[PDB]
Amino acid sequence: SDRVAQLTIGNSTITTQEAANIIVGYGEWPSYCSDDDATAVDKPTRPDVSVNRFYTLDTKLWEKSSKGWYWKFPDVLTETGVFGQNAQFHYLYRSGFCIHVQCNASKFHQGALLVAILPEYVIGTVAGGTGTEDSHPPYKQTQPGADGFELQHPYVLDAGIPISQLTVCHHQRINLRTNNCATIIVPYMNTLPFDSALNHCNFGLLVVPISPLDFDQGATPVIPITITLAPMCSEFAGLRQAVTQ
Amino acid sequence: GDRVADVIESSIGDSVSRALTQALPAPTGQNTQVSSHRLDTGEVPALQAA
Repeated sequence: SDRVAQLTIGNSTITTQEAANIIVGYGEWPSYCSDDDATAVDKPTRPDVSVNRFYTLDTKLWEKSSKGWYWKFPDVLTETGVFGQNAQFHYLYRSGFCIHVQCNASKFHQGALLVAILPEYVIGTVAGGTGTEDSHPPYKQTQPGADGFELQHPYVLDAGIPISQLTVCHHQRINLRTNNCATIIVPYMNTLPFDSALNHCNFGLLVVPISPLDFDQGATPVIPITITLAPMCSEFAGLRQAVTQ
Repeated sequence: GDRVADVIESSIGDSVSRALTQALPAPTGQNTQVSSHRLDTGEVPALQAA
């Protein structure tokens, strides 16, 4: 009674037969903002099922020489659904998340992925290599949407911080002998009770193969990874025209 | 005149039709209850065995 899970939120439902468990981030469940903590006087709209539901972004292919990918939140859902219109039409935003990563393979494949949630994953540059240039990353690479961006130097996570110590944040491991899902439930993390979804990204989702995928030819060489994510306890406030960026 | 235990402990001659079911009144369609999000493990009401 642990390797099976049914995540039901809204009009969506994910079944799993080869789960590990559910991680709840920093031991806090997602919630709404108190009256003590709030400052804005406007009454926020709390749409409970039209945005709190599972969305499915795109697929990335785990090849042999794959290095890793990251997805910035909530940039993934600003052009997608009733969530991504309210985020455009409003100035503020506050939601938790339930991330779900799927990678199914046989009992003759092997490999491991680290699926980590790093708050405030600020991106660095190679400084031209020499270290002389104070270069900055482009908007394509800082906020890449739902198609994600691949890491060039995954040992340092493209920020100068090591992959080894990333298990101090939230994480699960997708070991193809043991599991094919990873469920992480994230609360809202910010110094502020509310912030804008289009300028500030609250956290990043790292997917890194620590162990390389291996199979003997004859098997299926195409092993996708699909990110599936639900907002939770979402709140919006400050209504004006729709702006994309 | 039953004396052995192989005939006292018998189910032969059991004419009562043992049923697993029970017909209950259904004058109207079944009503719907309010339901919320579930984010738990162990219980999977969507996975069946036909």
